[PDB]
Amino acid sequence: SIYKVENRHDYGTKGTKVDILTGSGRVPSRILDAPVVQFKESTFEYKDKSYGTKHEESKGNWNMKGHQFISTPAKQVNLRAIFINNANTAPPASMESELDISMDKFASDVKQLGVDFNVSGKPILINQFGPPIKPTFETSPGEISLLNLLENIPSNTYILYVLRRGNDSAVYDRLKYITDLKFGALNSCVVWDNFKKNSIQYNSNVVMKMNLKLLGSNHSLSIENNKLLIDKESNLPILVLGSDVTHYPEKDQNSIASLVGSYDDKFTQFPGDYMLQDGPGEEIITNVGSLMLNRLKIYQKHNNGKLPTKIMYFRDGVSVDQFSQVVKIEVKSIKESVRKFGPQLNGGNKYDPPVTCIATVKRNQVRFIPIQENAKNEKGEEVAVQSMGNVMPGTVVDRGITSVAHFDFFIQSHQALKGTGVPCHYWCLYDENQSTSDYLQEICNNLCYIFGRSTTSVKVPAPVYYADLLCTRATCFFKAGFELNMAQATVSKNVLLPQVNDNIKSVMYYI
RNA sequence: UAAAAAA
Repeated sequence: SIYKVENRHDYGTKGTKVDILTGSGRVPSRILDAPVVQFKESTFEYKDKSYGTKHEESKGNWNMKGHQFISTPAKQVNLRAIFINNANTAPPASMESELDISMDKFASDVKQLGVDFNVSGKPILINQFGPPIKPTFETSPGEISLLNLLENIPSNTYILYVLRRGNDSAVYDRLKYITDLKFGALNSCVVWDNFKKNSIQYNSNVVMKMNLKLLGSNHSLSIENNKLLIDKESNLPILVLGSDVTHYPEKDQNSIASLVGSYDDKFTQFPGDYMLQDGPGEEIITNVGSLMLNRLKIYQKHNNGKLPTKIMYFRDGVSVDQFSQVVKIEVKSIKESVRKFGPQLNGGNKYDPPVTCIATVKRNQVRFIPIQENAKNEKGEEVAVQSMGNVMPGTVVDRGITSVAHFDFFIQSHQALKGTGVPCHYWCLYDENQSTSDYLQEICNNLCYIFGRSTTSVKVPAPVYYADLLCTRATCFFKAGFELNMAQATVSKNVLLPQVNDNIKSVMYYI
């Protein structure tokens, strides 16, 4: 009666009813409505129409043309290009002016979205940048030059690394290791053969990430939709968390866990922390609660000294047979850690916020095949229930192929732009918040529409995607230092996986 | 490492 895996409360009821085909036969589905997507001065709400004019392909699939980001830097930001020549030849003689041209087109392209960059600083060429060579290691000459550049970097400066060659993880890992972890300097990478095309769409996507790193907001959900994630009794936004674990960043190495968290009622920013797990292939985040301290601190700064009164914990990267341990270990770790941290932050008062835990499995064998083009929606209209040859986003299935006793459901929240879409499999593993299937399914689906670097609803709620990306970035850090850490060996966690510079601990540097 | 999607 404490820390047991939740049993099913109910089934969902909302949305357009239509049967779909799966590998285990025909099954009833419901299609949930999209939330209202919010831009600076306009919204996008998908509204049902009949199949036949491709209206349906716009659900969960918009673009920024004619729109502006909700929140951008109030002051012009300096944008410094650093060309990382990760080849053994000099770049072509045309590159210098081609890069100037691309930087100028970039700045004017993204001004239209509300981001004002100054790109007058001449681009800087760095040769011979790479991992330390050849135990003893000599720092690459490029890293020496870049290290000197970073210590001298003017303030209010965003770095654009322009990579001569893509698909170079050793160079990319080290760039992030130096720039994120050592210096905490804001930066994005761009593959030159892409950037040089001067595409407004490419530039618009690139700056989505920059704007987030600059603490901006691109799109969000409407105020009406965000009420779903606000505790009515306290009028305080729910603290939404995402965690992931990744395994074997190098062979036989300890796993890496991450925990990201929201901090206001817009859910546009998810800073996070990572840590090295205790052993290899370790799926349970034993000390996840230790990562809660910064989630609470950041939340508190944005809510006038208040701690959250509800916590929503999305857990990714987990096997079905580990669910019991997720609750008995990780949920317990969250409640016990905040029991300790809360009083340190709220002036010494008891702190025991109710937790809901939801586990996601996004790679599974289930596929949903549409049977009809139209079905009757809740207004009585005949309306598209498939898009791009796939079931409508977000088709929910919580009957037939799901557990009766356990609290699970599928949602296919995204457009299948290619291939056959894969639905996300969700489990509510723990819930102290009296959550119904309709409430949880709406939240899960809604949270797919605020992944801040895409103009689409993604296949898994944004906290999960964010946590996955932070684990991947933490793996970059582990890998960039691993060769040296092996040569001079066990090695402590903080040496294998040092914590990122305090400058960016509250920044979505991983996006 | 533009981005979602798919593998």
